[PDB]
Amino acid sequence: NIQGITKPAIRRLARRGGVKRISGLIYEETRGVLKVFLENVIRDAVTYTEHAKRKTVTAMDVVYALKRQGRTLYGFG
Amino acid sequence: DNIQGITKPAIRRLARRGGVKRISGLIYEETRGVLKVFLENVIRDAVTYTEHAKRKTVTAMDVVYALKRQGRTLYGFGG
Amino acid sequence: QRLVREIAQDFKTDLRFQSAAIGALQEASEAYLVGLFEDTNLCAIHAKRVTIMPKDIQLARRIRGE
Amino acid sequence: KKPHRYRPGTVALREIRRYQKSTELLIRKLPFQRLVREIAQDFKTDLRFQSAAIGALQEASEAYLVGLFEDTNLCAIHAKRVTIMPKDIQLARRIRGER
Amino acid sequence: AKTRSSRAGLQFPVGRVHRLLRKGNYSERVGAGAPVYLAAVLEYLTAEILELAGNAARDNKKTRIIPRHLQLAIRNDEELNKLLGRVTIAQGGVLPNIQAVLLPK
Amino acid sequence: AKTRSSRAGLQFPVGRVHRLLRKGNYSERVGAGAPVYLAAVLEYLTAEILELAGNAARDNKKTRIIPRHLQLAIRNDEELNKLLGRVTIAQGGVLPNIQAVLLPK
Amino acid sequence: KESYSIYVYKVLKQVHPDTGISSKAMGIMNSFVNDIFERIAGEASRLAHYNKRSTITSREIQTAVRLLLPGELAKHAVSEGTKAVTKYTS
Amino acid sequence: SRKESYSIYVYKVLKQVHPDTGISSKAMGIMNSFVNDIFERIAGEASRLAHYNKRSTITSREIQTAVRLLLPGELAKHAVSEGTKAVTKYTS
DNA sequence: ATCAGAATCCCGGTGCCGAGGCCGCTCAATTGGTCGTAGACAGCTCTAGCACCGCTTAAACGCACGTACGCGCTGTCCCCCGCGTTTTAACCGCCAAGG
DNA sequence: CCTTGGCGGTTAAAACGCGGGGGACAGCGCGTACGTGCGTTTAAGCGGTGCTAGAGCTGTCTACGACCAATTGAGCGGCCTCGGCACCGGGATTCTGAT
Repeated sequence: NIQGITKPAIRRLARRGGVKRISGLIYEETRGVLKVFLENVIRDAVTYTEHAKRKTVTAMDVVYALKRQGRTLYGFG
Repeated sequence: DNIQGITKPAIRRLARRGGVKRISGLIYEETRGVLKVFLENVIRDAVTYTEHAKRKTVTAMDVVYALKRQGRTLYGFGG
Repeated sequence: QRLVREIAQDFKTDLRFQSAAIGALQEASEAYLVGLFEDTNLCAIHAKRVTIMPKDIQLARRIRGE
Repeated sequence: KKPHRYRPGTVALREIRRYQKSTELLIRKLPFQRLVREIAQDFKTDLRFQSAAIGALQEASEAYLVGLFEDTNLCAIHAKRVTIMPKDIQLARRIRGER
Repeated sequence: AKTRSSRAGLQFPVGRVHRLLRKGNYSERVGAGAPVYLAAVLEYLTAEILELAGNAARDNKKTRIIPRHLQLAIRNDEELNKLLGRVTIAQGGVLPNIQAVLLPK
Repeated sequence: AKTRSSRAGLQFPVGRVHRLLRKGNYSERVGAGAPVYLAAVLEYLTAEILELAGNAARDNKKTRIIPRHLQLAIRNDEELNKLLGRVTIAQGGVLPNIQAVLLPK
Repeated sequence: KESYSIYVYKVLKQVHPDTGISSKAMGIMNSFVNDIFERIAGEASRLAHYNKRSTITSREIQTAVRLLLPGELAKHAVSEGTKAVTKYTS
Repeated sequence: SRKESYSIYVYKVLKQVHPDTGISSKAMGIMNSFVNDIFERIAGEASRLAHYNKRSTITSREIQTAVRLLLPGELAKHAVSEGTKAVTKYTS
């Protein structure tokens, strides 16, 4: 499913990041990075979800996980 | 002008511990700037704590708290 | 959505997601990737290049403490 | 016989091994003490200091500078250089979110 | 009767802030002036951000402030930017900024 | 007088930990098992670090653990290094590490 | 569920009488207010603990503000806080 | 003016894992720093956990979840084992 | 290749001072008992999550292609390096001034 | 004879400089990767249609935790002793560079 994060999407992200030219090897690299990031957040998020004795990950679970990674997110409270 | 007390060879030693093999001549002054800023940020907070406690003596704990709130947690001085 | 649910299945099973949760994850993920690409770009330019390479990303992530 | 002369780099490498092996503070105590008291004097006057406070400040400062020099080194090497320059410190600190 | 906010000259709720302090597991007791002070600070910061963001909204020929305007306001202000250096504003995007070396000419 | 630490099979002080929880303003109430659990975790972590640091101390033909040994232990262990990624160990120095490109060619 | 929406809106009407705000932007401002609340209250809590005081007062709030806020924001916020406490007290 | 610290407990643990090994005063100071740090981390996270879920009581479950959030991987699993075993034994 | 010379590692030693051990107080950990409210367990619900599908098309995938940026090879001056040379801060140390 | 204030003497750490050697920079040349575009395709998105799992909510019962006397011994403060090793003296190893 990692391949669902396509090349042009990554190019769009890089463009927003101000990148003018992109190596072919970037995309796979990026996917790896993305995967890791997600694994780190979701893990913590789910932990919160299970502490609340729930089976549904809420926006707040995610927010708390991000917050605890020092990746504070505004707009989903 | 005590920032100059942080000499070229001291900075060279620090860089060596940091694994640096070769050093541009402009590095030292640069380093002095950086360190200066660093100290200003920590000491400021430290003094703030000292002032909050109505003390005239900066304690090790004040420094430790400043470092902690700056995300620079320091071990070994809680005693 | 698919990727998130897939990764999540490996931590805890029969999970359900609020749509806002997935949305939060996507805003966070994309913001992170964009910032990373800014830093990556700075590394490439530092090496007198205009083209970002995996090497640049790895430097950026190493200095970030990632 | 011309007297002995190590080639540029050899003694540098030797120093790297030496100081990475040890843990002693690399900045002179008294001048660091002066610097700290000067800077602190600029926030609040007639301050005193526990000796452990200054020691804490020096340990923290040197650990910080050393780490910074690691990252700086990586930045220099990335640009195919062996010599760290201000651009490498500035890049490292920018990516750190210090600037 | 008149409110702890009316008397303090504030818009932000002094009572609410006080209650949140009491139940926030911060201290065993909470002083009378603490929630007034805190409410004042929060209101001030809110006012500064809404000021700048309102300016951006007017610049975009809009009457409603959107997250983009908040992002522009915060990132183009040095101290607000430092204060929120580790914060992600959803749908805020980024500041337009291209590294000079990338310019074609 | 049998203690809570003795009952829990621990070396770390359950009573002290409980008191610190109570007076640390963390919650209005504290369950009986919480300080036991916490004391156990703290004890375990202490054990892992002392294990590795002792190993490092013996590697240097040393019988007394010094801060250097703690640094070696923490930094050569991936998960401890993660746990203490933002921590400075006074008098710990750094891991010996020279970039390959810097070595003679 | 409570939020700062009405107070944020009142402030907005003070600084820009003819300007509104989207729902998302209001949710970001709520996030902001809660965030700064936690930073300041947390720091004040630690300040109180370090000094073995059981009461958080306006003095802890002020010191916490000086620790957390940069430069001009700190000065102005401190001014507003003290001013509000003085007015409330009167 | 009596001062409390974790020194004797750290020393007991040390004697458990390395019977013939000692420790400098500075290293002991670093260990005390460590224990206080992790306590404040775990307790803080557990406090937040209790608050998020509208609970007035910090229990071993809050402590456990906090341990899972704060510690990485195997360290977390092992810590969880130690904690759970200690609580189960204590109650009995 | 090949040898002379400097830096490095290793073998007695040594005494010393700080950590380990110990002895004497005492308050904080432990014990027992009593309120009580927040916590533990069972049920209603209906809301939002989830499974399945018709219609649409622009984003996604496969291929042409040529050049401009990435990479290999080379000339170069200059930019730090190693070691001798001073160069400078600091702790005495004794003789001269004064009573 | 006693008290106090200079200019040397010695330790120890640090800029100047002089030769000097190699390395980033710029240039030239070569290679091929991918942006731009064109031809072909299908799965995400819109919009429905239907099915249902369990968290919010409510209610009911309760027991472990907060709080308050009594109790006491390991925790804590103040000393006492002795061996591991930082440094020192001295010889064997080993790069290291010019030949």
